[PDB]
Amino acid sequence: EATMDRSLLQRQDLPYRFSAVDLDSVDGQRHYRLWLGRPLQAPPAAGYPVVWMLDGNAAVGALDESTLRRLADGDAPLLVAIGYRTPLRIDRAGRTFDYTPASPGQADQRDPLNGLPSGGADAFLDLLRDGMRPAVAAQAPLDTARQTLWGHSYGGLLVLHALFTRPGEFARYAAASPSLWWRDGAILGERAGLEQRLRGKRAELLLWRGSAEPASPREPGQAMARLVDDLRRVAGLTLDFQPLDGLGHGETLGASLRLLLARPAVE
Ligand SMILES: C#CCNC(=O)[C@H](CNC(=O)[C@H](CNC(=O)CNC(=O)c1cccc(O)c1O)NC(=O)c1cccc(O)c1O)NC(=O)c1cccc(O)c1O
Ligand SMILES: [Fe+3]
Repeated sequence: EATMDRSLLQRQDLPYRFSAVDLDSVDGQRHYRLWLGRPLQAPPAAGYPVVWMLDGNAAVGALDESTLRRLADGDAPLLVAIGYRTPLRIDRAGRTFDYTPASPGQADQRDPLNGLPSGGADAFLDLLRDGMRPAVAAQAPLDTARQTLWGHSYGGLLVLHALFTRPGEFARYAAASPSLWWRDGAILGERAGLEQRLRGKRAELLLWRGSAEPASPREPGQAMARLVDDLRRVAGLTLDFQPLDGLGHGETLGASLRLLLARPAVE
């Protein structure tokens, strides 16, 4: 419903400069703009570490000047906000499709919330690998062993799908207020076999949830607590759950992103 925040983009007085890289989905239906924030600092020998953010029209709006100045500590990351070509802060249709996994059973697969087409998670993650990273790498040197993937809500659902089904693409996975309720907890089933799929890899998972969030949009915290308890047991996986006192669902997006970017950079 609301406009995105372009102010940051056209600014010049910070230690980051932002440029756009455009791509379409393979099926031609969805239209992306990746906003690349490049440190003024020269790349490390092995390339910049990279932080990929879903809901990027929104994520750019949540990159504050204070955070951006501190990120320039001599090992600054490349920031890649994966947005949609639209004025809006949020792209309902695109994001609903791109960030939800397929539910094998269903023919026309439709979001149980807003009824839009869903189930494009794997196509999206494939496009990240096969089209986005190629384009981003051409603009700046990347350290592909030091990559972070962040998302909020359905974006967090996506992030969990990536870790659970295709672990090791990213070093750090960061899921804020992941929509665990989706399809009566369907994402929770995808976690079966994770330890086996993680063999020979090490990965970090950061989770957030706000104290004021309901269990779904229509027993708060139970699902998350059980997921955390389970994942704590997984060899190779470092888990950090951070509850956010005083926040509801919408507000955890910005909070998680600011807190993520304040963390130590990935090894
Ligand atoms: C328009 C649009 C698409 N974007 C959003 O809805 C985002 C991010 N939300 C999500 O990605 C999903 C998916 N949301 C949508 O696709 C659009 N929302 C709705 O259709 C909706 C329907 C019934 C009740 C709701 O609260 C809804 O948001 N929401 C949830 O998982 C959710 C979880 C706990 C509590 C909630 O209120 C949640 O919304 N939500 C917000 O920014 C938000 C802001 C203030 C208050 C809110 O409740 C918000 O959801
Ligand atoms: Fe909501």
